[PDB]
Amino acid sequence: MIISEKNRREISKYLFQEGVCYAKKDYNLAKHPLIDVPNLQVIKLMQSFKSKEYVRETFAWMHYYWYLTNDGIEFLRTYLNLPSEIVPATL
Amino acid sequence: QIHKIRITLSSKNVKNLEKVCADLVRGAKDKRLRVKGPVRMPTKVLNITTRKSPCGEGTNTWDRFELRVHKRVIDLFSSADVVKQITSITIEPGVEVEVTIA
Amino acid sequence: GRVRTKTVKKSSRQVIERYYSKMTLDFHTNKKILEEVAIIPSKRLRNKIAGFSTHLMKRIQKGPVRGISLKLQE
Amino acid sequence: QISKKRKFVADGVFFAELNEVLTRELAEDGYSGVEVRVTPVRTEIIIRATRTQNVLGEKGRRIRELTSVVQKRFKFKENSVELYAEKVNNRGLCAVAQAESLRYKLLGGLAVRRACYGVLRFIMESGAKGCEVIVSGKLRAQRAKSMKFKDGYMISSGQPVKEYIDSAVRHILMRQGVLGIKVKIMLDWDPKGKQGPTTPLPDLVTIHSPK
Amino acid sequence: GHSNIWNAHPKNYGPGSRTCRVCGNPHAIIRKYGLMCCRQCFRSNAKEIGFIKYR
Amino acid sequence: AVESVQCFGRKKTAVAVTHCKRGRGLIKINGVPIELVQPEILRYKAFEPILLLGRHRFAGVDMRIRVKGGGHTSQIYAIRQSIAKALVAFYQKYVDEQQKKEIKDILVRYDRTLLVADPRRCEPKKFGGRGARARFQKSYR
Amino acid sequence: RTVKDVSPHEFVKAYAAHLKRSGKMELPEWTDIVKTGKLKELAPYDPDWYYIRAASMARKIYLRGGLGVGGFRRIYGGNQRNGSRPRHFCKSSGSVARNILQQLQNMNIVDFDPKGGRRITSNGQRDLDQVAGRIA
Amino acid sequence: IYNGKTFNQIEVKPEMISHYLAEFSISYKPVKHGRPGIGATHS
RNA sequence: UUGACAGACUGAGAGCUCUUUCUUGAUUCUAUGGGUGGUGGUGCAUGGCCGUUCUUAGUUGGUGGAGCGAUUUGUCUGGUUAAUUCCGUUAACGAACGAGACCUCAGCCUGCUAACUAGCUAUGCGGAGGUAUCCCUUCGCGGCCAGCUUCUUAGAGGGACUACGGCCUUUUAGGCCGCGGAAGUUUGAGGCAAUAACAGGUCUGUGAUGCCCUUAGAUGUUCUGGGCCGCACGCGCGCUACACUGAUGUAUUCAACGAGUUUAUAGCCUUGGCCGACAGGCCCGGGUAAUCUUUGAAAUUUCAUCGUGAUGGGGAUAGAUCAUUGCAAUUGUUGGUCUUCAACGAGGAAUUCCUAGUAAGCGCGAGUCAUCAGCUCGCGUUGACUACGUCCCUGCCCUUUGUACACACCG
Ligand SMILES: [K+]
Ligand SMILES: [K+]
Ligand SMILES: [K+]
Ligand SMILES: [K+]
Ligand SMILES: [K+]
Ligand SMILES: [K+]
Ligand SMILES: [K+]
Ligand SMILES: [K+]
Ligand SMILES: [Mg+2]
Ligand SMILES: [Mg+2]
Ligand SMILES: [Mg+2]
Ligand SMILES: [Mg+2]
Ligand SMILES: [Mg+2]
Ligand SMILES: [Mg+2]
Ligand SMILES: [Mg+2]
Ligand SMILES: [Mg+2]
Ligand SMILES: [Mg+2]
Ligand SMILES: [Mg+2]
Ligand SMILES: [Mg+2]
Ligand SMILES: [Mg+2]
Ligand SMILES: [Mg+2]
Ligand SMILES: [Mg+2]
Ligand SMILES: [Mg+2]
Ligand SMILES: [Zn+2]
Repeated sequence: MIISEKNRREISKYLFQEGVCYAKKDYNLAKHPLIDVPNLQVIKLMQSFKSKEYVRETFAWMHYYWYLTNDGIEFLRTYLNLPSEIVPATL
Repeated sequence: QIHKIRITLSSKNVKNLEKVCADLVRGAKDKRLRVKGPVRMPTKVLNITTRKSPCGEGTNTWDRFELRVHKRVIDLFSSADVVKQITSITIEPGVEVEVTIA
Repeated sequence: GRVRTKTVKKSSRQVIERYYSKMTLDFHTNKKILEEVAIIPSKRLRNKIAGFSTHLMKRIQKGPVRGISLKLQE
Repeated sequence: QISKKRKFVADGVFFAELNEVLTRELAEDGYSGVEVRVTPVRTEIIIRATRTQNVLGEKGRRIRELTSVVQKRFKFKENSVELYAEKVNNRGLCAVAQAESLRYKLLGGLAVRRACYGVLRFIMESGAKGCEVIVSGKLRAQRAKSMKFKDGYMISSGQPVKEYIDSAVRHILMRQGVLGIKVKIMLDWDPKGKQGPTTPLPDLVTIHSPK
Repeated sequence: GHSNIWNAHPKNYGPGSRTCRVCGNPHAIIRKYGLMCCRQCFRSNAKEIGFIKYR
Repeated sequence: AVESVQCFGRKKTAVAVTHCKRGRGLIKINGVPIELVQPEILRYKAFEPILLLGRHRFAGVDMRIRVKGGGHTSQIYAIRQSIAKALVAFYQKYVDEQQKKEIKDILVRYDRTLLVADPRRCEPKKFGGRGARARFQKSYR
Repeated sequence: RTVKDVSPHEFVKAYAAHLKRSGKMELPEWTDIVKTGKLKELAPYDPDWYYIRAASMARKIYLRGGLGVGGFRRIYGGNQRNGSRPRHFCKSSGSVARNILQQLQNMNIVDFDPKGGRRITSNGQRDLDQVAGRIA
Repeated sequence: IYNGKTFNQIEVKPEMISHYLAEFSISYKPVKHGRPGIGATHS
């Protein structure tokens, strides 16, 4: 899916800073409740991350639940150019 | 430094609500405070009647689902600090306690 | 109809067997005795057992009753 | 500022949704159930499982992730909802745990009869008055059939069922279709109430021994 | 599709503006007390929600 | 010390309470004389407790009756029951027990409902029909 | 002797006659053309229906002192036939009630209750009581 | 005027003012009844 | 590789596409695998759920007894019960399910606890009437130091056990009648509800699901429009009637179960005031609720008109016109005003439900709901006739007996 660079940066930043993220299955929602990006782009970016094992996806009662993995943490650290010391708030 | 403190207790379990009301009343009495109540409001019976079948086949049978909400009112004539101390006692789950003035 | 089930009959028989000394021919005193000397989950069951025990005591006063073994009678 | 009716209904809906979310997330980890306790400016959620090591993870990373995602999804105030993992006492007396164990055994290729008999024996050796396990679906053939395993006491009618019977239902996704597993465990009277109902059966009369 | 066309039809009311919060189906929604669950999902989750059958 | 009693009559959902106290013998319902009670046809039921005991026995008590709930017939029945019970109680508590027993026997010999409430109530309706027992019309073809 | 001690029908007739004789009422021009409610099929049979309605409304206000226009619409409503569909309750005309209340207020029989609605004045109590007393 | 399948042709006349364009483009074909089929009677 | 001004194209301020050429920057495009979605097929591949067999009383081990065995006894001649409920008889003895017990609602408590979000009583003041001071009747307002809980609410308990009396019955289990009692059909009504089954329904409730189909010119998704409602006809559940035990117009006055807001000028229930014939509109406000809507129905009661005339019964059909909901009302959304005034005069063969606060009549609340109830789920008001028996019809349970049936007589 075509995603603006700023939107992808914001999504990745939020995911790494928090380590978890949810999303209601609403493709046409204007903005994600926690992220300024539209809901569809957040859902599809998380699906892309899950497809290559960067995140774990759980679905229940029309909602998504994404949890970052070690490979996902490494990818986000490399891509965001953050120092190795900084880690997701969950740890 | 005396005020009519209003305490409203709501719960789905009669036993826990009654025990909490009794504990609050005994705590207020132990401090020589004036207690009015507990006043039992009429029970609220939420009712939902839905068809048993997940489809349209068979005899139309219905499930009567009720959720009962019990509410109690207690009035104490004392200051805010003493009522706050009294309400600090342990409260079992399922009982909601709200404290207000008048 | 009003036919006492197996539970009521067995409870009345055992209670009379074990506490014949304190039994009376009055239903209310019998139900108080049952409350004292037995654990009955329901008040209705306690009342039924007390009534059948009173009936059994009335029968026993006349003479022997099959299924009840009283030490004094034997 | 909503009415009491809507408040209680929302509380029930939140409990149901949280239970479903935990069941979906903690399937393999084992999830007997959850309990929600509400306190002034603090809500406590306790997770019951047979394997709390998996639920917590290493240094509580998994439980922290669950707490964060629950707080974000349910709009809870930060540092206001916290999760706890507790051991389930007598897991053999929990219908959900036994159903999950049977699901795991069946998914591993174990024969249905052997797994069901083992579950029944484990339940009975755990102090259960009785138990019943039903397996339904396509077993050994394209024609669906039901398998019933039973031992001990069991009641099915009246009010005491709601307290003396613990039951669960689970689906197993096999290669050729879904398998339906039902676990029904009859508890035993417990004066303390920890391991069973604190009420005797309606038709149980006990006579104290005379002096 | 075009932003002004894709999903542009108003959905402020009617069965198409509401769905089951559990399964997302738009049919047989129980709106009483704010449950917003379809009758099947509600009948499945009634015990957890706190609804009891007395008669 | 005031000399008064308060007895209630019941019929379906109708509840009537009679306030009986020492007085000149007036009977009023909701501030209206008992002679104007509606419907006019049920005035006989309303007056039955008085027509059996005669007006003289009511000559020393003031009766004020408040009624609520139910319908037009149930309210009348509850009112008459309350009047009977209130008079019986007043005679029991402030008059010789012998006269109280006499009036109670006179009232009971005519109709037992004058002092004992009728326990009949509406039966809840069951799904599958419009009424408690009536079921929907069945068709086979 | 007060209104409570007389039959409502006889008192209504007497008070309607008294109100008509008073001459202080100003009947609207549409009294002879309007029905008393949407649920009615025909206009009132009695040419003096306005005075009778005013007397009944005054008696109601005398008994209870917090009634408004909607309350009187409910009081004088009833079943509405719908042809081949079942009947349901229907409210009565509100303009008639408002006009009658205003006219009664103009005569000092009722005034505005502080809590809302209308309340009987002392003059109204005296007038109704005298009318009831003269009925005998 | 589209009727769901085709654009029906009309010319606006003075007598049609204050009417909807739907009123002059019938969306259904008027029914002409053929002989009843199997299962019409014996119900 | 995206987006887009203008013109054309288009149902269309869809750059959808074309002409004209600007912007953007590896996020995509092309191809191969692999996915994803599908109210797509398969309920005769399935899970779960529900209905039915089946509202009846029925069902199964262990150890013993019988049989070569399938099987059988237990689980029964009899009496009794709503009951495989009991008493008993007994090659059976002990048990486990169903039934009962259980739990919810209703019916009694002048006995307990407690009520300014419920009331009563007396008092103080005030209005009205009566002899008008004092007295009597009726209304309105305050007393958190006036009293109290009969009336209302809801917690704990009590209460019925056929307890007692007369008969019948095996000195049993039990049954009929009767005083008393709130209650003597299991007090009434429900919820729950066994073993074994159906190729009964549901893949169109489910991010339940196997396999098959499709997967970009899509069976995915979205937008516009239409249809699901189309009308020679047949059938099912219903609403309105055929009238005077009535219709209409006045006057009159008695419920219960319930439901209600994002406060934004304001969203839900809406009081009060004003405007209007109605439908509706405007303005102050109350209620997240025993606090406000809620001071909360009709049938009915009461007095007049009508007068046996398809008539002032009936309200189908249709014309004109006015409002409200909605983005949109045409194929009338619904609701008002005037006008039109069809069949129908009690309904053939057939056929449904029902035994007491029941049937029937009467209305009310909720679900669906922006707007629409002749439907369903509940609620109350008025309130009956007949029977309290039987196996004739239609079926069900048990026993005996016949069978060439076992897909089980639709054999
Ligand atoms: K099935
Ligand atoms: K055997
Ligand atoms: K499928
Ligand atoms: K659905
Ligand atoms: K027969
Ligand atoms: K039988
Ligand atoms: K033969
Ligand atoms: K045979
Ligand atoms: Mg049982
Ligand atoms: Mg039962
Ligand atoms: Mg589709
Ligand atoms: Mg099937
Ligand atoms: Mg054997
Ligand atoms: Mg056998
Ligand atoms: Mg009381
Ligand atoms: Mg089939
Ligand atoms: Mg259709
Ligand atoms: Mg039907
Ligand atoms: Mg009323
Ligand atoms: Mg006519
Ligand atoms: Mg007519
Ligand atoms: Mg419609
Ligand atoms: Mg429908
Ligand atoms: Zn659902």
